[PDB]
Amino acid sequence: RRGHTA
Amino acid sequence: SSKVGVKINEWYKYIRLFSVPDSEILKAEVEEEIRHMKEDHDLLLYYSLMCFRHQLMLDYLEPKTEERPKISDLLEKIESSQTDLKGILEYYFNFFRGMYEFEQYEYLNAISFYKQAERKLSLVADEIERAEFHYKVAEIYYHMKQTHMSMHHIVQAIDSYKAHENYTVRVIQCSFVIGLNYLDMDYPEKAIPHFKNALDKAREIDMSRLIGSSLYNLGLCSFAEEAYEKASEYFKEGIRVYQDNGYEHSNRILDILLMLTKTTFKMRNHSEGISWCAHGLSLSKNLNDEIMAKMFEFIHALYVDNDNEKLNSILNYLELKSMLSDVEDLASDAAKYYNEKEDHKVAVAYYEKVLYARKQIQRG
Repeated sequence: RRGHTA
Repeated sequence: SSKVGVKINEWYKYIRLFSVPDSEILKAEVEEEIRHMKEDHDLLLYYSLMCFRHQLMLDYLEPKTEERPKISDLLEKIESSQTDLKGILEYYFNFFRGMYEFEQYEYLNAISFYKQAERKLSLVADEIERAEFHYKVAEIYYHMKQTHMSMHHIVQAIDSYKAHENYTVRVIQCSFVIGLNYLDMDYPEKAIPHFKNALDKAREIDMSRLIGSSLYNLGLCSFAEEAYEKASEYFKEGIRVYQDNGYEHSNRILDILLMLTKTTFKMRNHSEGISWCAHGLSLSKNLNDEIMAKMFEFIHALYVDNDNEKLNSILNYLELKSMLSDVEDLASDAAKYYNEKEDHKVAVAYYEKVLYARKQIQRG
């Protein structure tokens, strides 16, 4: 899953 | 109208600063001025665009849970004034629409809008505003795993932001993007300092959402390093942070739950993995996030009943959503699972899907 980029 | 137009500029400045109290003040001031001037189609569209952008900030800071969301009526109000657009207003129109599409997982629409915004970037004198553009473009390229493109824009953003004062939120977010690009280059030890830096800044400004996200991004590094117990600790604390500070219904909590689920199966705690997977699945369904639900359905179909027809159908779905990195991650999980089980004929098929996804990603 993609990380959090907010 | 120049007077009201300055106020909307001020409004936008406070939004970029994540100062909600100032943003609300400026919002109320602009609405008072509109109720009297009331004679300008462009000024009104600029107003509706900033309303739009303001709500985008609020939805990030406080996710609202049956009623037609405020964001939809604003988006409708904005899509009725598309003819005869020009100048910086046109840049805002395409940039703000791109941001919105990105939040709806409409990745191709979002690039499309961002690219139109990019063309008028020489119209944007404000260096901070250009940093917003570069940060948001870097973000979507990261989600598409266009690592070099992503780094190309993210360095531009963070230098501008680091050159000013009080853009701490965006500096953390840029640190996320930089670190996550290193992780996508298989450099988890190069990513960790960026996330540890972000976590420290996220704690100084006491922003729980960014604290929970830093712990998640750190958990992703441990996971990549196969430090599964530590990754699990990171994922749990990030979940707790989100759940304790009003983000228990943020769609992005599902990422942390998904990775904790994967992590729990990797540690062979079968029953707990199913438990986490089901909780993440239920929450996905309650938050009406079809895309996240599919990923929980994949992990469950992988580790529980080995429903490979369903795995294939989900991988195809995510490809149709232009989410090739998730195709790659999920196909990799299935490849490694069937390899360990010594079902090498099935493992081969998922390795071919991993190779196919990487080629689609490289095709750009």
